[PDB]
Amino acid sequence: TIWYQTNYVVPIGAPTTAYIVALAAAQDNFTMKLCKDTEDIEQTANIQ
Amino acid sequence: AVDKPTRPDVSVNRFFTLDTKSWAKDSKGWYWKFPDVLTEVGVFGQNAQFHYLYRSGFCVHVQCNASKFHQGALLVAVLPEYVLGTIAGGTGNENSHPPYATTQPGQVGAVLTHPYVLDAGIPLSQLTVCPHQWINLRTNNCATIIVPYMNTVPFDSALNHCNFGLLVIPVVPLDFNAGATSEIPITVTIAPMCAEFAGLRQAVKQ
Amino acid sequence: HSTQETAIGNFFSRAGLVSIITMPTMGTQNTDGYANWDIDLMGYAQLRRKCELFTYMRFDAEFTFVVAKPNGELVPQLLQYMYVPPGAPKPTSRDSFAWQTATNPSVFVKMTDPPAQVSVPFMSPASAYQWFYDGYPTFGEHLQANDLDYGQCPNNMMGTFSIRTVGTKKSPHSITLRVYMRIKHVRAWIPRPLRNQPYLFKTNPNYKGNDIKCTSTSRDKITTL
Ligand SMILES: CCCCCCCCCCCCC/C=C/[C@H](O)[C@H](N)CO
Repeated sequence: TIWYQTNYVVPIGAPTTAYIVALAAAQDNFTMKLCKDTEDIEQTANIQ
Repeated sequence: AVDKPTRPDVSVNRFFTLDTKSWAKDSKGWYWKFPDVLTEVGVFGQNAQFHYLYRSGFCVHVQCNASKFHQGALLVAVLPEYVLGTIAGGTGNENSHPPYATTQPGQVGAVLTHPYVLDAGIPLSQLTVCPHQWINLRTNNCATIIVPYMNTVPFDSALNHCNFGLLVIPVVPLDFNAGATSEIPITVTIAPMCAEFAGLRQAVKQ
Repeated sequence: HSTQETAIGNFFSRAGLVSIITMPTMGTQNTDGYANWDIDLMGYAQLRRKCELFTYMRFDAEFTFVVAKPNGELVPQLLQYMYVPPGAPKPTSRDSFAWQTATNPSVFVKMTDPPAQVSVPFMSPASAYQWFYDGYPTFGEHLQANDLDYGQCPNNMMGTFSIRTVGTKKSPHSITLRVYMRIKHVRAWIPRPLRNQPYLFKTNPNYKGNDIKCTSTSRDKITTL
């Protein structure tokens, strides 16, 4: 969860609405195992 | 004390963020009473109710954000043994004491009435004799003060005795022209340091 | 230039007036021949302003008891001093059992003799005297009627002081006592601002709300001296 701590303070002449980009990754201790199929590819028809 | 004290390092000592105080031009400032703020919050507050003896150090941190078009100054000071006075109706012939709501504001805090005397009858210009830090919105928007345990006794009851107060006083009123953002928050986060509890007992609220 | 004068040793050490006690012959109070005075040093303003520089203070006290008739003259009258620790019997009369001086210290002096001097050690159970106590001495809830306990340090009440004239019959001469104290072997901590407002009550630092005295004088213009 991300929370507003103080406020968004802006001078006069600058936009009052900003956008925040979020990035995500792993670390050196990240480990996976037990390969399997995913849900992200589907065939409802042949590939022409 | 002949008892062997507990040292819950991780569940006790951590940064505790409090509510934000909206600044206004006529704002007189606020004050908190330690360690009465954290008595209702987290593991620190629960073990304080089950233990009669209390000793810890504190970490004071204040947050006030502003832009380059904002000009203001805040005075964050630590006054040990801060006692609240009373105007006595203004005449001076009446004997009255402040209630438990003002002397024990709790987590939300309380607001000053006459910041010149700090309701102690003492000048505000002499407040810098005690440890203090200035927050100037053109340079430093934050403040950090490390206050150790100061008392005539090694251990003391956390519920009744308040060690020191915290004063955030807008000495120089913040000025901004029309069109600028008028909402300026003041965030105060605090943390205990080196806490020792003793005299495990029943549940005692106040 | 030596700094010995501005040190806390010479500034805290000298005599000052902490108490005024009278035993008039006619009146509604002390005319019974004895006086029971609970010990409070804050009824006096100027030495109070000196002790409020610092929060915690540890020291020893030397006392001086001056006796004279309210008009200033003297009579050959013998007086009795006694110190009553907390829990010790307080005298109900001049012939009372408490003045019999069994285990309680006592001082005998006349009005023609020089003032009496005694030395009082540090009797507080804590490490130092606490002038400003933030909290309550009592547990449980505190209502508006129980708010009197605020600003009260239980370690600051060290006993009660009492005086009487010797003998069973009433003494025809009035007596006025002036108690003095010299602070020595002093240790200090936690400086505090000096109070700029007039005193009101002994137990708590109340200030008059209608008029707030400015700590500095005022002038007509900032650019003109
Ligand atoms: C033989 C008679 C000796 C009489 C001894 C009387 C003891 C008086 C000691 C005074 C030393 C300071 C005690 C406390 C001072 C202030 O009143 C306290 N802070 C009260 O709050």
